[PDB]
Amino acid sequence: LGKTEVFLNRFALRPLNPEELRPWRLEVVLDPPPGREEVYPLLAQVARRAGGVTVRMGDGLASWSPPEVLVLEGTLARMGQTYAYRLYPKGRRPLDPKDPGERSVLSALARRLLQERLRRLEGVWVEGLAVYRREHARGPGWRVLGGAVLDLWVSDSGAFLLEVDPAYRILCEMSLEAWLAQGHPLPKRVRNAYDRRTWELLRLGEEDPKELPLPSLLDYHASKGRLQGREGGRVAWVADPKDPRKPIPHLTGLLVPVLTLELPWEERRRRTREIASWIGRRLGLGTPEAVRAQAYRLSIPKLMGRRAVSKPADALRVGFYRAQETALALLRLDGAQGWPEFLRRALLRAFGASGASLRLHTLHAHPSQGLAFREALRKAKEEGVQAVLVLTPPMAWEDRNRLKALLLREGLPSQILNVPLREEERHRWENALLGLLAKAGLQVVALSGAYPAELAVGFNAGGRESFRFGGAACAVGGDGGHLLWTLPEAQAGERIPQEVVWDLLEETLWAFRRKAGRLPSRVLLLRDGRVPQDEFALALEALAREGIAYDLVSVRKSGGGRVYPVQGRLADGLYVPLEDKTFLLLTVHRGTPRPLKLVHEAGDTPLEALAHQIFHLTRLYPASGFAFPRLPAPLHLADRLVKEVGRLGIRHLKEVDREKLFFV
DNA sequence: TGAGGTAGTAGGTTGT
RNA sequence: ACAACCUACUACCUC
Ligand SMILES: [Mg+2]
Ligand SMILES: [Mg+2]
Repeated sequence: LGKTEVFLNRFALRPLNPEELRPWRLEVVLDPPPGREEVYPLLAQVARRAGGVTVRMGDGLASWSPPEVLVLEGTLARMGQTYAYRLYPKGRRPLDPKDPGERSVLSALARRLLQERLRRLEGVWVEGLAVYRREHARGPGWRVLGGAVLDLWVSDSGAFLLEVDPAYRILCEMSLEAWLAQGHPLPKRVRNAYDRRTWELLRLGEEDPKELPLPSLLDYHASKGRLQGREGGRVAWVADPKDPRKPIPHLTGLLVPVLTLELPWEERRRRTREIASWIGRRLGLGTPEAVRAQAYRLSIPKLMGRRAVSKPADALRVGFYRAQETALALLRLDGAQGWPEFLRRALLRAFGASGASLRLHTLHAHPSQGLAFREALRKAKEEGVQAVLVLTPPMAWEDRNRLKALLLREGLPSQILNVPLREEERHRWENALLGLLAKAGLQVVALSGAYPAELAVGFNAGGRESFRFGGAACAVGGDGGHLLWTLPEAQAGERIPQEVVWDLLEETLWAFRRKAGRLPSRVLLLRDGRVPQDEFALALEALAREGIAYDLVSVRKSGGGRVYPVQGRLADGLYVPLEDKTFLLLTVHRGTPRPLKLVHEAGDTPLEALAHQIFHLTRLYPASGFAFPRLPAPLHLADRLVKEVGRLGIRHLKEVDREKLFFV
């Protein structure tokens, strides 16, 4: 559809000068010849110690300052060791904004120059490359500030670029004893005053600090120098952030509270244009010209119930895109008896429209019966039950998870619906109903349209603490197809192992080969952030050998900055090319919208096309009912799948149908 | 546990 | 330590 012009929260500034396009170069020289694994955290530390504006350039420094006015000789204490540096001038070296390699450096210096010129300005705050200008609260002990977070790089032409985005700080000005005595509840986070390590403040200790055995609190922390200039308070039984179970005593005097809980797009645009003007001139960088880019309102998707719909909730009266014969059991954990009538009517209305038939069972049993309860589950499944609705008061995480896993071990997904529930809460129970139905394995909605790819799979990592899970969900059938998940696999990090990516992918290829009678002509591959170097290498090879076409795309929930209209309102579905191989996509519009940032990593489909499918896949998600997810359904699904599997383990899923969206 | 979202604390992996 | 992404909490708003 239409073109448009939009404002990016970037601003063009002055060209770099003849001296800036040619930094001085320096050769570092450390005493304890550097460790092989420490040279980066440390070389970056020397660039800072050098003074002036100077960054790391390979294994030396690039400086925008003549060596004569740098601290070329110093010492350095990192992780306990004391290294002694010495900087040697190695003349100067021109850099080419054209060459993105040398441009990497010019933007490194740019960030320094930015933060170093923010440092010398009175009446503000500089927590990193961010500035806090107009204070926001007088407060009573605690001060919350206004301001903005900034960034500053170079460009192809060789000009500075200044990204700007409004922000806030929540700072404390007292002690864990002083602030808590000032009349406020106990904090969740609490950082040491003599260090930067943090703890999960659990409780207070009804024990004497002096006579308390330390596997003595009074004697141990005082014999470190902490007792000076301060007065340790009472025992504060804290617990590690890594090991959440084991407590460790500590003094409420040596602790500071890490306070936390305690803008509109019209306004945000404003505040951004202001902060940019000021900074532009107090910086000697010129008048801030608001960069503009061409946008494109993408063609709205055709959501299909049985008849077309605007929201998945509508399928509840129009009928489902593909309903089958389905049995749903009810489990109540409160005292009550049967299905609330309005819930019965509602399901029946929706199932009538769709055609096929509905059986409504009841589970007369309670988890408290132990194995008996499972046996009741086994019979429900036996009578064709597919999912269960659980009416109950709010469960606690631990009991919630136990229940969910319990039912899944008998292949019953389940939807929880909290029980103080009045019929006029239509939004709640309709969403619960949608959840119930997707968990049962129905396709509640689909898309009408032709797309480049007939198979779209999303890959996420991680729902766990120590290790994580790599998983994939997919929409199969280009048609605007039907949805399914695959068994996740545990992994050490964020990187999904190459063999796993392929294997998960092949499960979706096979799902396709079972629905249509062929291989897909082309798959769209979504990844949930950075694509770790070469992660899809093996997978993409295989797709070739098999004759399947593909497109890979990093989809990033952050980094896309902001997008404002030159005039009018922001529409749903703005596609905004940028540096080739990357574009923003503004898929939804609380306050100010955060656009996805997408990087076409591999494959030869045009950006607009990828941007078309992705935006549309945004509306495929069946469990949201009255609002769409910012993310394509395949990645939203995978995100959920990876979280549920981390909440409650992989062991339970062996007998659950990949077509039943149990994690929604 | 109805589901979306922005936005403020914290901390983790990949990468040079 | 820095970038790039990711994640957890909580608060707030919405149909
Ligand atoms: Mg992720
Ligand atoms: Mg759900």
